[PDB]
Amino acid sequence: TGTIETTGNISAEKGGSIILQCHLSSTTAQVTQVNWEQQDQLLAICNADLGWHISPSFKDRVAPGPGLGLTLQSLTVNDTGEYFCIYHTYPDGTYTGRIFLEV
Amino acid sequence: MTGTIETTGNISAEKGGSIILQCHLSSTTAQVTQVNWEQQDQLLAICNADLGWHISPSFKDRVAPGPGLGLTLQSLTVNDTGEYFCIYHTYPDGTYTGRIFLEVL
Amino acid sequence: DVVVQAPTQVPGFLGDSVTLPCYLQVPNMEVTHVSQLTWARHGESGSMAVFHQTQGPSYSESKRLEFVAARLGAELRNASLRMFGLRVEDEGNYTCLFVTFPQGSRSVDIWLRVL
Amino acid sequence: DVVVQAPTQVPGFLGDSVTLPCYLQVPNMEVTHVSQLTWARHGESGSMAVFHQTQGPSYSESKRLEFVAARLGAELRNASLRMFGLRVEDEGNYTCLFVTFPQGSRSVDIWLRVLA
Repeated sequence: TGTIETTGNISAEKGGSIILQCHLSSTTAQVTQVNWEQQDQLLAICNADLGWHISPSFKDRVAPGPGLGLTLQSLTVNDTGEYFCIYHTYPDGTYTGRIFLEV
Repeated sequence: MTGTIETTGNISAEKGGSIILQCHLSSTTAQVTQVNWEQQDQLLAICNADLGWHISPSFKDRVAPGPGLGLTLQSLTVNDTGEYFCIYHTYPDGTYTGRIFLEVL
Repeated sequence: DVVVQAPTQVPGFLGDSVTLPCYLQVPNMEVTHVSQLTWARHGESGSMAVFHQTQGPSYSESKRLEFVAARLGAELRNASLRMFGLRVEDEGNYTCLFVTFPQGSRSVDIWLRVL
Repeated sequence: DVVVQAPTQVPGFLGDSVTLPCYLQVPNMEVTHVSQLTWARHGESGSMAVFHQTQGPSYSESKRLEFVAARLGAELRNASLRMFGLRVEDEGNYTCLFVTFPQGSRSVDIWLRVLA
């Protein structure tokens, strides 16, 4: 029904910064909440009402934005791998975008 | 004076793809007058704070504004490869420039 | 921790109705906010059934689905789902998902066995 | 097109003043809007002097620069800049830049050569 664009598959310099970003298009659905997660971890959440929550593991090295996007700071090779933005929306439900990072 | 620019990173995507390009300018209280998205060869688009968006005619069919001051590139082609610049025209600071390198197929 | 309680499987009778039970256990000592309930067929992304905290319910498969517990103006904890007149074509895995802040998503897979 | 006209090189004596002329040539038949004027030492980010269509002129830490030809409330066409009490450190290349819509940026480089 609707489609998620991402920043795609990207590279960055050890110790530098990167923007992770998604857009949900082709649909009127309300965004209730956006989750930024890796396979087994939760980086952050941007809730329409409640705003931003950042996981403790990423708090001191991550910035909210721009928008519903997430900014990774002081990148380490450990930060390499898959990232997901999950849009929780009404009435459509769950949309998912993948971004791959190569630090 | 100070002002840094984070980017969405140097891409490597594939043909027919859609990609988002975005910058963010920080560490400064300076007001943004307008943002220019371009290549050394030509101007892709411009998000001006009062006039809204303008998209260069030979990009109109395959470039969506946003999200934010970013840019969505549609129907990637091998030609789309090259440097890409977001230029913040701001006051009182002046000009900041971020660079994104796209690579297609 | 907020934890979803559901059976791993549920037998139903062809042409009969059945409820897929899905519940969020929230400790008294713990703080949370649930924004919506999402049901989908395992694998698929979207909502067969969705209940939103302000917009209420919205079923998409048809008028053969019902949120038996969820109501507006009341905290969302029970996402239990009723399915009317089941079809051989209804057999499969389903995902009950709770959309919470700040915990994030809590979900389970429930197997629906027809006949 | 909208073309910026200015000299390729300009001379100035130490201890004296000089004007770096920079002007935006716009055909009567074309539509543009100039929102800001920016001078900076060539090749670097940030600025040296800025002129904004509402905020007016700013000078990044100087007391020795002035926009001689540009005012609040009239069309932004002349970026002509004046330096006072020239010094030997002011020898150098400088970018004069017009911020416009829909045309984008128009700039020129100008060599300020300081003499004795």
